[PDB]
Amino acid sequence: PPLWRPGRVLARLREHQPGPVHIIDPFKVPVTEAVEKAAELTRLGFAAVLLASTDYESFESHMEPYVAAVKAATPLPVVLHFPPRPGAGFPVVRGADALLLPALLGSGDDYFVWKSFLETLAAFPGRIPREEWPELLLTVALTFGEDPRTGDLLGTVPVSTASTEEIDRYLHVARAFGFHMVYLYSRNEHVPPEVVRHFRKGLGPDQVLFVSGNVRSGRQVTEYLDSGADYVGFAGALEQPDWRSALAEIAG
Amino acid sequence: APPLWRPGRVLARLREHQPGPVHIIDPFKVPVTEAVEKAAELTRLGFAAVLLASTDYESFESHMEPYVAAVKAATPLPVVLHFPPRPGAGFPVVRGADALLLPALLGSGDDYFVWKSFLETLAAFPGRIPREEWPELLLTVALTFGEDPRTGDLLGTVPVSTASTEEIDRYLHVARAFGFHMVYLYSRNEHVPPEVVRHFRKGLGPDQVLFVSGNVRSGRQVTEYLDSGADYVGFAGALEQPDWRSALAEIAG
Ligand SMILES: CC(C)=CCC/C(C)=C/CC/C(C)=C\CO[C@H](COP(=O)(O)O)C(=O)O
Ligand SMILES: CC(C)=CCC/C(C)=C/CC/C(C)=C\CO[C@H](COP(=O)(O)O)C(=O)O
Ligand SMILES: [Mg+2]
Ligand SMILES: [Mg+2]
Repeated sequence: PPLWRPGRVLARLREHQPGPVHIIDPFKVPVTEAVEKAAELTRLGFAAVLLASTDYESFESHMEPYVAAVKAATPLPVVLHFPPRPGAGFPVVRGADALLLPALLGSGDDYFVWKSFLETLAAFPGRIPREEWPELLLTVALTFGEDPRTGDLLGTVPVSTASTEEIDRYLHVARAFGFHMVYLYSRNEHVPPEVVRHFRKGLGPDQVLFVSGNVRSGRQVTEYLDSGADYVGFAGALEQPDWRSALAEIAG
Repeated sequence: APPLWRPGRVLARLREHQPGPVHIIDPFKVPVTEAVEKAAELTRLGFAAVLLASTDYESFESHMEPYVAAVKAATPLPVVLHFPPRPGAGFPVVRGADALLLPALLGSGDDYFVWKSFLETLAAFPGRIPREEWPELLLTVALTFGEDPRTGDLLGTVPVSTASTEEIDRYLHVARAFGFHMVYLYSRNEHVPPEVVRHFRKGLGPDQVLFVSGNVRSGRQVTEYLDSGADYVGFAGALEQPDWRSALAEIAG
């Protein structure tokens, strides 16, 4: 089992062509809706299906069968992305293909910078057989713009874009530490395309670059891909009744 | 649950104890009877801990379990293990040790030695040892100074450049932001510069413990490093000779 070493999911993400990736928030989207959506993501040619949320409760009982339902609807890898909690580490269920592990390098709390990784691995393998564990995508996770919700929960401070001083320290770490991916997110604003370009230029060729937050149009997805993003994530745009139209436009 | 990666009794002792020299016993070179004699003297000198460390090791578990037990029966000081990790295994460990010092080699060109060894070690935990009996882990930034192809070939390290403070300032930002417990400045063939020790002491938080070692063979050197801000000054080789009692008295007196 690869665990923290590169595996099948990371290989797929590295080799697939860049594009949009829909993120289903499993604690807001009913499982029947997730299944309907998952069937469409496959036809569009997305690289993976992310299940992600800032908030979660009764994770294992909700997510094991949620992941199973989604996996019965799409052959794409199902990747989980959730924040860790002291005393538990990151949440995990059998059946997920991978867990995206965010090292929040901009956080003022060392547990969220990386000690959560130590707690998670200490607890491994736990209740899930070693051979059945998801792979781990080690990721540098950075936040942009005013965001007191993530700041209060995880201790993050928005990355300064007044100069490249802070981001260059994060690129040195991403490279020296051999992170698999970088995830640039903005809860309330937009990650600047020029920051995406700076990261693409500074990262190694096998490091995968995700950008998400308030992406709601195909124009935005194109602009981020043109700026160097490997994957452009979007959740909220499809959390409405007319999601099929929205999905077509964003993926068009 | 064992503290493991969280601060525990050993880190508290290192943070609160008076700064001073710390003798490092290489257990794969020093006979256990001699280690036991040495441990008794270290206790009399009031050192903060006894470190057992080596770059080289084989048959770790069968050798170290009884070695650690012998040393523990001879001193009440915490016994801390410090050895490099090996891919496929992570860091070596035996029951009975009070703590393992875990070096994150931030200057290595190999990400396994920069930090993934930590992930492998914790993934393997608890393994063959009962959770409640596991040693505490001291998360440490480990940096190397001076020409050192042995560590370079083994662990991927590149000597820290001191022609500017750019490289060490980057390590200090990591040490602080990642909440490392300790920083270990080592020179296999030269001497860590006292001015680098001062830069690290001024740049670290008050609870971060600063160790310096490598080629310390005199009390004058220990004093200079302590004056520069080191919390502990390690020395192994100076006592690897017959007249070690005189050498110890000069380094500690
Ligand atoms: C802070 C961080 C990067 C990681 C820590 C773990 C953490 C909080 C994981 C949850 C996923 C996340 C970063 C944001 C939630 O929604 C956005 C889609 O935004 P939109 O609805 O605007 O499309 C997404 O899933 O990307
Ligand atoms: C490179 C590094 C810092 C950590 C990786 C793990 C690693 C190689 C651990 C072994 C311990 C070590 C750093 C050096 C060996 O001897 C000196 C004392 O030298 P002296 O005989 O000159 O007194 C010591 O133990 O400190
Ligand atoms: Mg949510
Ligand atoms: Mg474990």
